Amino acid sequence: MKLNVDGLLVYFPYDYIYPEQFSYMRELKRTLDAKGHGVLEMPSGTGKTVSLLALIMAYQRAYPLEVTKLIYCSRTVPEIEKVIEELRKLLNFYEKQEGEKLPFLGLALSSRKNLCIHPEVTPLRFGKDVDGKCHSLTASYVRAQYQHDTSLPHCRFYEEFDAHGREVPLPAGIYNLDDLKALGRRQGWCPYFLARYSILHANVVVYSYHYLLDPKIADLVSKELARKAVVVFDEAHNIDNVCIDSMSVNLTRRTLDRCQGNLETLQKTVLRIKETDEQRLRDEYRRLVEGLREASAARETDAHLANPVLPDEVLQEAVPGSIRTAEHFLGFLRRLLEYVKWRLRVQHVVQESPPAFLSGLAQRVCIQRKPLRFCAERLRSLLHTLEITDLADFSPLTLLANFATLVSTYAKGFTIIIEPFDDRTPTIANPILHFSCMDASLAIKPVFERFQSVIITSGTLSPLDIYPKILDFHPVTMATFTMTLARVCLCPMIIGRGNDQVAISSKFETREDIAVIRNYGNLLLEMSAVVPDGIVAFFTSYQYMESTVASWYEQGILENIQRNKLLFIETQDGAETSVALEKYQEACENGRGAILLSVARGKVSEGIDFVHHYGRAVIMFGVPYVYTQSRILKARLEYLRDQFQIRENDFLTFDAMRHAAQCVGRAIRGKTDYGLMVFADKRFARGDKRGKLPRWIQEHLTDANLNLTVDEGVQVAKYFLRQMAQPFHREDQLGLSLLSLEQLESEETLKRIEQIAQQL
Amino acid sequence: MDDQGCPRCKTTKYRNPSLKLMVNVCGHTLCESCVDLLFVRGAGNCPECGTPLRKSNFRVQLFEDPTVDKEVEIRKKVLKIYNKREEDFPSLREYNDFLEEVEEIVFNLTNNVDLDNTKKKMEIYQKENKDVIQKNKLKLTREQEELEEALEVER
Amino acid sequence: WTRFFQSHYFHRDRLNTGSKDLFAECAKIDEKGLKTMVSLGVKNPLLDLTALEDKPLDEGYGISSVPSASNSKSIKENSNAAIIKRFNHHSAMVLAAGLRKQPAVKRAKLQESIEYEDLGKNNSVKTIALNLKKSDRYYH
Ligand code: SF4
Ligand SMILES: [Zn+2]
Ligand SMILES: [Zn+2]
Repeated sequence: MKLNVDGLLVYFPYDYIYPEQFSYMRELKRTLDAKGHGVLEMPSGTGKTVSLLALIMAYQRAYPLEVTKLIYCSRTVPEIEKVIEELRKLLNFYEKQEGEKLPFLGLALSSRKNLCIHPEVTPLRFGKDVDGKCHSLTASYVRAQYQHDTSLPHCRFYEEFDAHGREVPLPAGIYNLDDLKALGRRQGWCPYFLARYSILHANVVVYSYHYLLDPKIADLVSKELARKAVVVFDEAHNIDNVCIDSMSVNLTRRTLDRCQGNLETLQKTVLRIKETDEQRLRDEYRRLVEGLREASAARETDAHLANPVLPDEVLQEAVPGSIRTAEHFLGFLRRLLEYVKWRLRVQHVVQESPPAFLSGLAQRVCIQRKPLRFCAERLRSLLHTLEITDLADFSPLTLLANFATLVSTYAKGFTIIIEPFDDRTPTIANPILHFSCMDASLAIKPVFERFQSVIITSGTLSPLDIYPKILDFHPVTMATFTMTLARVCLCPMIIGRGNDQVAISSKFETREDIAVIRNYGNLLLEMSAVVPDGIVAFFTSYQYMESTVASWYEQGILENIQRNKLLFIETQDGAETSVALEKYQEACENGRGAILLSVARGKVSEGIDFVHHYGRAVIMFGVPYVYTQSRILKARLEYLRDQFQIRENDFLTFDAMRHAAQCVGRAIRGKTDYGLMVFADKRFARGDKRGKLPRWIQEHLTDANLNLTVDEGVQVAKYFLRQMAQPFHREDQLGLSLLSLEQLESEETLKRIEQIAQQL
Repeated sequence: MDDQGCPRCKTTKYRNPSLKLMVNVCGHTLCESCVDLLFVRGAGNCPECGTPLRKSNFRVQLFEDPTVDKEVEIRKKVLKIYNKREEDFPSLREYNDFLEEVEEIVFNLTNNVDLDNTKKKMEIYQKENKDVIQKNKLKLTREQEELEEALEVER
Repeated sequence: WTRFFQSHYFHRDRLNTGSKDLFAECAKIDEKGLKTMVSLGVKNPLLDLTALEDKPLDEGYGISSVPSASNSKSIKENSNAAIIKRFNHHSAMVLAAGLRKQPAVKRAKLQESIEYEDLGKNNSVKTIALNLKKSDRYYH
């Protein structure tokens, strides 16, 4: 289907266009013509990807001069799969329309977990195992050894890729992980290493945010490619949370106890290994004294160690002070460790600034910032130099060195917090430290600097006005798009009023208030009989969820709920999560019905999409406020008051609202999809909170459905279900909300879609 | 909390966490109860190591590792006379060489014969007395004050 | 029948306080042939939120601090965990009695979520057109 957008012909691969796409593709084209970053809050229920991918290919096709490569990224691998398969349909039409007359290379990327073929590493269950063992099978020393004695342990797939994969550009085509795996199986090459090398040649690539947000995790695109490359992000509100998460570090006394044993093992190993070899030890000092020591970097580009989380500017090419000598370096690490253990001995929660902590170090252990900045550099060099195999076991020592490097490098804007116990152990001493970085923008700063245009595309974030402040960012466009439908798919409502007139809420600082729990149980019980297939319940906190369920079970409410639908309760165990979701998804499809309950913050709201019959109703119990860990939150809130002048109450509202919008945002992914959504908290009735929800969702959140009684919601639900359970087929969708090629050739499509876009 | 106990008397660790370890040149852990015992008799030597000590020769140092305890005191003592900055060197490389030499001095002072160390101490001390010993101490002290001033201002 | 209200079957406690044996008492060993030594049947296509994040490669690599510590364990939580474990194990095990599991589960969940019935994939009938021959026969 030839779609022309403001003079740009787009080869759409399907029979119809969702009218929202053209306003979004216009704004996307406009931001690309302006060659700048932009915010586009496009509802998750639309095929925003297909249109986005199509316009990118059209823009790349039409302007290879302006755009060199597209680097898409989505938080989860299943989204990468759907994107790759949705791109396949796009390329299929482009290839059919062109007869494969133009080259195109689409490439999936992920960790070795999903890109290892070697039978000794592929079955390993965790990244430590995979990376440790793979490095043990391919590393500068492993390779050098194997290259002079092929009997030594090695990963054959690397050697094959090294021998044959190198300098062999892949033929144009979309290569999914399964495709690259098969090609790796076929050619016997590491698909992980094959991908990395081939990214230079690829036209489109999809990454996990970490490859771009995390500085220690792989960074494979230089400024040269970024300068003319387009960056596209799912509008995962977590993006700011991940920036700090990719840059923050927590040190616990348990970790130090592991680090101590690890350091002892290494130091004793240094003895016997020094008797094993010493010339290489001296050679390190030589290359270190001679400067960058940087002549092994290409084979250290073939190294399973994370980078230094010191970003570009943070990194330095100076000599690592007087920590060159491993024996003295071991002492330096020991001095920091003991100082930390002593610094962690503090009986109570204390917060420090990076310069204050550095001042304490200089005050007692006299450790200096500059040598401490090269700590990780010294360690990564040492790690290879000592030829140590047990990288997984060496991880706690790596963390400490990186943390020290980070603390010594990001001396401004960040802060440290010391706590003698964890939030999980307020009663018992669990001394911990959190390197709480606060300016998430500093992670995206290099991206905005390296890349030509970073565009965020899903409809989950709101208000858009707060993200340029929070991310200290300035987009070219700040737009939103209205869900355009002939038959609405969504009925957001605030059932904040109990039948007993109790104000259903969690306003009481999450205090034990049975009356709201009781009302929550009544609502859920009756709603379980009203909603078909599956239900998805999100609690504000895991504690409150557990406290609530215990009450409903004690009050017997939970048994009446079981009679209605099979309950599946989430827990931190991946076994529980996987089994619950396994049984829930199929229970929603077998004769019975299931009801998933989880927490609005947990990964369950992140990794699982409630498409169609799965989670036909999403219920948000209470406003999702995290009043636990208030100290760290206060610090970040305070810093936002300082450099950004953002009110804590304003931010708190936003932060909870975006989580509610996540659960709701994942409740629908298509037009033949719909979701009931109850916001069981009076709070949501405030014009401010309602006003900060996504504008395309607010459209359906009509005042008449605010602070509804439980009975009203049940009746409205029965009505809403009755009104949409009715047959409405593909042919009925051509009236409105779906435009065929005939409608695209009709200029009406150009004028009608203009009003679908929104701005903030 | 983390220390299992002193070889001389460990009851203090189980009794209360407020007490602090006493460091000695002996590089041997001792505690407050031992302090009283040495004051009444045998103040001149370590209770088991037998190494001579000037009366108590006890100082408060809360590190668990006596080697870090000794090295930190060695650090200050060594640094106090090896205040040379990169300014005194043509490059960071030569500076780091000197700094590594100081690490050798530290290790030698920690585990080797002090003859060369003592001679090297005295020679640099006497030669650089004005600039490295005194002038650098002043500049360094000024920076400590200036840092404290920045911290005070932020507070 | 009076003793039946004891523990697991009526109050859902943790350890084998059941009035009629309990192999689900070791609920971690009862779950070993479901999500430990064995696994679910969709564990790649879905239910894989245990290994999606940057926490999968390394634990302390995250800012993780919420999970159950080795410090400060509680029996109040054990009662909550028992209710959860009992209800989850009951639901999962009971469901398995009616649900053996299938090799198509993963591919089904992939196609069900990748294909869109709006943009494509129609649904059409396949009856047969009834063209009568010598309709005069019915007329007469
Ligand atoms: S070299 Fe390639 S195939 Fe071998 S373990 Fe590493 S990623 Fe897997
Ligand atoms: Zn003692
Ligand atoms: Zn002694």
